[PDB]
Amino acid sequence: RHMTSNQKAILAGGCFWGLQDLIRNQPGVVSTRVGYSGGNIPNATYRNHGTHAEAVEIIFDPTVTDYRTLLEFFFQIHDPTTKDRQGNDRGTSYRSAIFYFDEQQKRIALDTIADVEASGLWPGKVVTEVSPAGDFWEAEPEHQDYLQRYPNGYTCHFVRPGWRLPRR
Repeated sequence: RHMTSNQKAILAGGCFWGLQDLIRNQPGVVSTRVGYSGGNIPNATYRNHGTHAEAVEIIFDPTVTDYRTLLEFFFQIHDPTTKDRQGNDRGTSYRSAIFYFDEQQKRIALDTIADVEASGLWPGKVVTEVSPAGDFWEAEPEHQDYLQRYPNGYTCHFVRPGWRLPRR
């Protein structure tokens, strides 16, 4: 409806509790929710989500932050070099993915991955999936805002200050 309408991203990078808890406090992030996306079956749940990834849908204000900045933070908080695993969480549920809503997001995602790789600062090849966004199945209430409600809960996400691009 206008040039600076809020924009949306869906990112997957492991256990969704940790990904949400870090992203939610980023500048320009208006709202977040966790869920299941990128897979096959409809009406996905924690117990039954097939090939879906645990993911975070992010609504953001493009005059306060931008898609590139959010992706740079994403690559700073999860290890994007492990296939179908994040830390000790193993399986396709935990894979690294960027689900793009438009061609610009696709291009920015690929450009960001190229810069990450060229930096040599990350531990290996980036294995992040870049795929068009589809259905996003909102997770159950108990998984929403989990580390806000239970701050000593499990997480293996954290900021790596050295996983940073000085320039693009």
